[PDB]
Amino acid sequence: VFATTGYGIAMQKDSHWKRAIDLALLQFLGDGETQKLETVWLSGICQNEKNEVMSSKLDIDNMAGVFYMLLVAMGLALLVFAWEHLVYW
Amino acid sequence: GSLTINEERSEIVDFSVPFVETGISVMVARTTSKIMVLVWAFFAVIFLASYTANLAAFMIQE
Amino acid sequence: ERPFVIVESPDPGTGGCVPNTVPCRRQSNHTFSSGDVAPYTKLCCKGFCIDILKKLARVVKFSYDLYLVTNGKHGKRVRGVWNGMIGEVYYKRADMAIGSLTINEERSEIVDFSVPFVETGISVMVARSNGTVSPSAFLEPYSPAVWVMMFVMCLTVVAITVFMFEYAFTIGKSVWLLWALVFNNSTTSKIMVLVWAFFAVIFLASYTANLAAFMIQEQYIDTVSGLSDKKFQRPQDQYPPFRFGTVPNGSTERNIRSNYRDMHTHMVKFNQRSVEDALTSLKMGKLDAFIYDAAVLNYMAGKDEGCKLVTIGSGKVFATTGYGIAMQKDSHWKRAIDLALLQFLGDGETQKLETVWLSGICQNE
Amino acid sequence: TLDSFMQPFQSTLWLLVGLSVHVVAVMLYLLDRFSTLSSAMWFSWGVLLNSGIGEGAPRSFSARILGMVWAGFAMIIVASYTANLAAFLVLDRPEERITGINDPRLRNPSDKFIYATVKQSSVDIYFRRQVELSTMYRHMEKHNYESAAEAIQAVRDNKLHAFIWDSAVLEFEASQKCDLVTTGELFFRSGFGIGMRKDSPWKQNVSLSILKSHENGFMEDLDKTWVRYQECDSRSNAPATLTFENMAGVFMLVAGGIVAGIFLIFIEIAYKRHK
Amino acid sequence: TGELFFRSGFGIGMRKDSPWKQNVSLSILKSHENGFMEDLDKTWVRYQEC
Amino acid sequence: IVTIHQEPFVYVKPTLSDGTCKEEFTVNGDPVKKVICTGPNDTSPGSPRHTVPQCCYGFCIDLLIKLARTMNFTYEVHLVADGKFGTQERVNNSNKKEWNGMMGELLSGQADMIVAPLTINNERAQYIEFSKPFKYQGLTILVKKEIPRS
Ligand SMILES: *[C@@H]1O[C@H](CO)[C@@H](O[C@@H]2O[C@H](CO)[C@@H](O)[C@H](O)[C@H]2NC(C)=O)[C@H](O)[C@H]1NC(C)=O
Ligand SMILES: *[C@@H]1O[C@H](CO)[C@@H](O)[C@H](O)[C@H]1NC(C)=O
Repeated sequence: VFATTGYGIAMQKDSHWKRAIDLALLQFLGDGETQKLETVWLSGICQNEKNEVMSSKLDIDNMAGVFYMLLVAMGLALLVFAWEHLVYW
Repeated sequence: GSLTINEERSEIVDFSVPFVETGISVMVARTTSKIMVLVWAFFAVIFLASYTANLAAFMIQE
Repeated sequence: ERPFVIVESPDPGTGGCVPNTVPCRRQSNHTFSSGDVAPYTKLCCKGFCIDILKKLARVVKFSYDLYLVTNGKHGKRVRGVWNGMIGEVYYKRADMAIGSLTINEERSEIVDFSVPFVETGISVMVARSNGTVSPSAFLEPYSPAVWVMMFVMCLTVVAITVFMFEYAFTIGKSVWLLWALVFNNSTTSKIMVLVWAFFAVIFLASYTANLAAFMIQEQYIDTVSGLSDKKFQRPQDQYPPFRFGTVPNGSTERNIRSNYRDMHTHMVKFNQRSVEDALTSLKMGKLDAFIYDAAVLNYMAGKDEGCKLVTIGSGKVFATTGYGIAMQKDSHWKRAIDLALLQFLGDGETQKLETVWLSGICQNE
Repeated sequence: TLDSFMQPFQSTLWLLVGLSVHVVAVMLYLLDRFSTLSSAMWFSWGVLLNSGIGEGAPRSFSARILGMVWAGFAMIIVASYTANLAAFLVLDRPEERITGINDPRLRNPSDKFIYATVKQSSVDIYFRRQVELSTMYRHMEKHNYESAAEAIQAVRDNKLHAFIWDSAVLEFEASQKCDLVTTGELFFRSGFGIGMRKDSPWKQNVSLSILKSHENGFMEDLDKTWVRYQECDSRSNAPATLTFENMAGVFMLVAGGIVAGIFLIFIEIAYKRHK
Repeated sequence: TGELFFRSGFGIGMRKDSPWKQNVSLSILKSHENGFMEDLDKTWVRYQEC
Repeated sequence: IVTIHQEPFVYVKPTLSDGTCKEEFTVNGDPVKKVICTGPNDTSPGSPRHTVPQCCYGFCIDLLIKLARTMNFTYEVHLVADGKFGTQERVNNSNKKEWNGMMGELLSGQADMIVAPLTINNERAQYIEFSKPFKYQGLTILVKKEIPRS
């Protein structure tokens, strides 16, 4: 989350009602009574659920890395051909 | 109700302690010579059975 | 009982026993009746309840001898005359009884009871928790419809190939190669056998893939929950967990005779072995689930070697009660004892007396 | 199942080895002859497939390194096939149907999992008395069914999602028909009983004979005559069996080999031999 | 181990009858929009992984 | 100002011989701000007390720099007396309970502001006046790792 703030109760500026319900709200959170109220109206079926359908290997991401290492090894034979023949003649 | 705390609102109207936290979010769509070569073949089959099992479990990671 | 009191052969080297233990007389009539039998042998008693008895004598200058109960376990008012430990109080064969005596209303009328000193409940114990797979046959990863088609549709390339090669290769020799290549051991002969070899690799790797799917999404039985579970309230079953032990003439025998007769009808498979000899049946495999009080069960759950899991525990309880020492009718010793437990409730010796006889020693990982 | 030969590799890398065998194929007949063209063609096209078609070994003392490592490339590709296929088969979870009546599916009935009861029954009133289950009733009152037999047929035909009803009747339903499952255990205990007008003369005698029959054992023993368990249990503990669909595609390629051979051999040999 | 089983917050503290009470509570909110509190997170509580 | 030593929020380092704590540069070569701290004994468990100037820098100290810059302040920093945050407990053989630790030195009158990781709850809200939260968090358990055998 970005620029984290919170909900609130907007009341008239410099009122005498502020201190009374300010402590009442802090009483609610500091006792877990808001947890029971929170789990009745904010609940989803797949909250604790995650399963990708697939990551089908029909895509060159890791087999491509294998493919080009074969080309690297393929060039070793050509280099060996010159070294083996020249050193033996 | 669903009212958020920020700079300008708090200037002209007082506020209480936040009881539900929120913010800004982004959402998008979803002989002895050949006894050794026998050992090497023994290591080769186990190494693959280890390899494919290792990748398969890594592949099962959502 | 197992945890609350323990009786043993005292000490083969001294006649008596190791100290902090009290000798007790026991009568076992497991012999004939020709002349007579004297089974009163000098054993010794060690356990929690002896500590309480040894802690009230130091308070009210009590003096005593210890005698066992001549028969199985506790009793209830049945057939008009009781039978068991309570009878020894009612029939003037004794004065008081000490130990795991659950308080109740069916027995409080004919004998008084004091304040309890524990917080016990009734729970269900089941056999050990085991993790085992269930593959019946290695041919499971395909349905038998695929096997026969796989077997037969493999036989057609056996015949077709030798027809396209004879017009050399022996007729008998050709069938051998076809089986051999699909088991990975060995332009007229090359074209079909090339992709035919591919036929082996393409599906043989899927067998590994399928068996990798069988051994992941499978699971074991759920170690069924407390009384209201689906396996109990349907007592019409011959191969469920088939045990409702509920030791005969026990305190919990009356509780399952309260309202519903669907349970007492199938609870007739009880075994008279008081606790322990019938408890090992749950570990042996001839007994599936045994019902008793949670006090002597959790200690047996932990202190016993290996793992044998009780139900949920402090939450899986029904009709929580307590054990107390009974005061016989027309005996005003209640004031003397009631002070003792209450004094033992205040000083905090309940924990010290518990941790020396009841604890969780080696919990299962 | 879907696309046996095409699920894991039917894309860029599927035709990779199709041409990655051709690049090495010609590169060997020109590595040996230049200090047989079919020999390298059949060899690499066979060693990747692990076929028992013996042919010319690499003649060059230096060419033996690529072949001994070309097998390794063939050794690694098919392994990645096996692991990938298993992952797809595992994550095909059939069903996680329901818990008891506390699931978030129950509480918020947008469209999925509509549940209906028999109208004017005892259950339909109990859901109007509980204060917590207000939204749950508010969705059930919109539509319901008239008879118990109607709900069973609709659920079996998959026209209604879930059915809430008495347990004694429902237990006999699943055990006998065996297309149905009871979702856990009961969450509300109650009982049956005869019903008579208040201050009726028989209010004491009929109640007495019920108590006598329970201790006698007639009532308990009668249930077996009309209630039983048979023919169906917790089986099907195997969440797969390869169907006759993907293997058919596997059976498809072998058929193509047959048609390729007979057509080519009959046609091409006639032209080649004549000339 | 696992998630969190309680939720609370931090905050500056000042005695009763304070003139700075109204003003500092504005700077704290004013800094949240400018992303100032975000980079302070990126400075020395994050970017220090193993 | 009263402050407490908490690992990621307020650091405490001994000063150099010259009095000023040695400078250092971050990963991007920018000057990290530091302020001079008086306060603790430099010996918590092994001596009664004796103060000594030290050096501080961290999260709260960085915010105090930006906070006081707008407010046109003049600030001094001194650490807490006995480490503890604060609680209500009846003192030895008395009538009523009185506040402890860091909260005590502010309610008594030794300081006018607490810039430290102080939580928000009902008990402290009676006698102190908080501000809008500047960080959200919870409570979690820390355990030692398990070996991935071999
Ligand atoms: C909080 O900040 C405001 C804005 O800077 C302060 O309001 C100013 O106070 C000075 C002090 O006399 C006045 O000269 C300015 O005219 C005020 N600004 C405006 C726009 O009128 C306010 O004083 C600060 N709070 C405290 C307690 O000092
Ligand atoms: C800040 O306070 C000083 C007094 O130390 C004063 O001279 C100055 O005008 C005030 N304002 C600014 C913006 O510095």
